Amino acid sequence: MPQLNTTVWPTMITPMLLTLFLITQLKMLNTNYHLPPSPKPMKMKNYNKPW
Amino acid sequence: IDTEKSQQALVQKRHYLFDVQRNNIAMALEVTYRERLYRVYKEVKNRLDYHISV
Repeated sequence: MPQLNTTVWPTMITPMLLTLFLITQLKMLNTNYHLPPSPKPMKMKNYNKPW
Repeated sequence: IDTEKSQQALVQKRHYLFDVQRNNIAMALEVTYRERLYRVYKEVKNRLDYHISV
């Protein structure tokens, strides 16, 4: 069983630790979801009529 | 924008308040004045008719 060959373990561990925790996490961080456009048709600070 | 534009014309109209007050002033003045004129006219007419009546 090749899986049991403990000679070549680090050459599997290292690049996985690199691509799962650094590269892929970054390629995610670049993917952002902006909040939806919410044109507010009610916003008017008009003081009381002067009076 | 237009709501502020509306508020512009409205305050622009504010001057009505004062002249109406003015209107009542000049009115009530002539009233009391003319009332006085007819008070004096009536009272002298009363004595005049009283004597010519008796």
